[PDB]
Amino acid sequence: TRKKTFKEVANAVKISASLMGT
Amino acid sequence: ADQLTEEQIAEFKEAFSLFDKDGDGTITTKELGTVMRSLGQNPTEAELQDMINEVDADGNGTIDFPEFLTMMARKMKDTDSEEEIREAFRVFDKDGNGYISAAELRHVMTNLGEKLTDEEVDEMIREADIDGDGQVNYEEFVQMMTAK
Repeated sequence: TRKKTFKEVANAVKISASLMGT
Repeated sequence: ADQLTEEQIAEFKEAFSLFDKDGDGTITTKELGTVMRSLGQNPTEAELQDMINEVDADGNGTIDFPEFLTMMARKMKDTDSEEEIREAFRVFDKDGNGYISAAELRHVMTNLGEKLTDEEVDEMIREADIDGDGQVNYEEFVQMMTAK
């Protein structure tokens, strides 16, 4: 991958505040 | 209703295999938090009791993987559809300036697992970056969530 990189990282960490509670 | 995006496919396999060593079909309850945290996630015990309270509705003492992300899909989908995006800045936006800079995505990566130098980041950004400033905005980080 050269033109696509956030697309790959997003699948892993696209949402954190969904299961986060502070 | 049954499946979402590859997002499930990406962790429902690991949340299943990270702790399903007993060969009990699904992963344990007292350990689910850890299958959750082994993914880099920092949840609460009280919510861990809230989800163990929701899943132990059957009384099997284990936790299905294709149905738990669905729980995560509903934890964000109905609460706030506006903040659902801005929370990604809570994910990547470290410098809280509005732009998730190349050090932050790197610092993200380091938090998430990878270390990324100055010239290796100029690809992670350019991938989303429209103008090419070297600091990923909302619309660049966002379009790439739809672009494909």
